[PDB]
Amino acid sequence: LMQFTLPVRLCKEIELFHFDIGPFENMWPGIFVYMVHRSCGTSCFELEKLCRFIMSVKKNYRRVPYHNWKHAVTVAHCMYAILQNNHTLFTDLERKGLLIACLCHDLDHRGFSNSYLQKFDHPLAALYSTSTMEQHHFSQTVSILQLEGHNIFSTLSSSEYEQVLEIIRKAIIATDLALYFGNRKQLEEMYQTGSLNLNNQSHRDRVIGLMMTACDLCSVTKLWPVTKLTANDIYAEFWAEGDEMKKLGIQPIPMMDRDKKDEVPQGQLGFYNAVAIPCYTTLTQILPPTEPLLKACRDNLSQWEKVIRGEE
Ligand SMILES: Cn1cc(C(=O)Nc2cccc(-c3cn4ccccc4n3)c2)c(Nc2cncnc2)n1
Ligand SMILES: [Cl-]
Ligand SMILES: [Cl-]
Ligand SMILES: [Cl-]
Ligand SMILES: [Mg+2]
Ligand SMILES: [Zn+2]
Repeated sequence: LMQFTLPVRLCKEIELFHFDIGPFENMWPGIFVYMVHRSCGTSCFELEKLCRFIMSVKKNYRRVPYHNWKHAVTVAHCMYAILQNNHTLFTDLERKGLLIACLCHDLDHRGFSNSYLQKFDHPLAALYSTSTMEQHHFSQTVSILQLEGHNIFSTLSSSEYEQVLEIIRKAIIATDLALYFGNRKQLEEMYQTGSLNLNNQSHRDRVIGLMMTACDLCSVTKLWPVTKLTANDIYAEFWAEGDEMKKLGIQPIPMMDRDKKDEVPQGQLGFYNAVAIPCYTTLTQILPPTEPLLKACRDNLSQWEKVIRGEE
């Protein structure tokens, strides 16, 4: 067999949750295949179909500051670290489906929120009334799978193919942050009443949802230097959308106004307290080995406070 291998430093550090995939774009496909081979197995996919699929997915990500091919692979690596540390809890189909779900989860992102597409009156908002971009991302995933020689699931039966596509669809739709607030609340009550049951499919669906949120936001779980630089990338997108909202004659929300630039540290504080810490807290309750994500999130929250007090 031709096994995929990484340089020594990458081979060791890829197992850490806070791993950064680096600036060499041409290594990212090899990094993804390595993760698939180790978390799924070397017989999950035909290597030639998987490589053709990877390159079609890369080509349908756009050159935007944050919602780009690097984000896709970074999110898949977070999912890799969760699966390797909880390797008894997931099925064959779930392992196959979830790494692909993560690679495809922001396909053809234009750097604009669902709100902007609705205010602009974009055709996609007419086609998909809720979770607009997320239904588009999944539609792009299915288009790519249906290209000649791109069916990486061609050995599965009809019923198995239908199950894995249904895992991918739910996982991608769950990356809509508007849905996360209700999903984490339900998982929080379910956990505290002792009713959460990982054999209940509708409960698995909620846990995979939260895992997809945790993977999608994993830029706040990196070492401070990575997290700080990545914050510049998301704001570059937010501020461009704010400019576009002003052009429609609409006042943008504060996180999208480039004039409120000096309030970024306080904005981050609110984001960590309202969104990220609760996300990684509930996830650590359900999947205790995902502790290092919560720990690294708390450390970054402390760094932003040190910024606000004018020490950083
Ligand atoms: C997907 N995603 C969303 C956020 C995020 O920060 N959202 C957010 C949420 C709530 C409030 C504010 C907020 C209010 N404000 C008021 C004035 C100025 C600024 C400001 N920001 C921002 C994010 N960040 C991030 C950070 N570091 C690395 N990767 C990603 N990634
Ligand atoms: Cl390169
Ligand atoms: Cl482009
Ligand atoms: Cl085929
Ligand atoms: Mg998205
Ligand atoms: Zn994303």
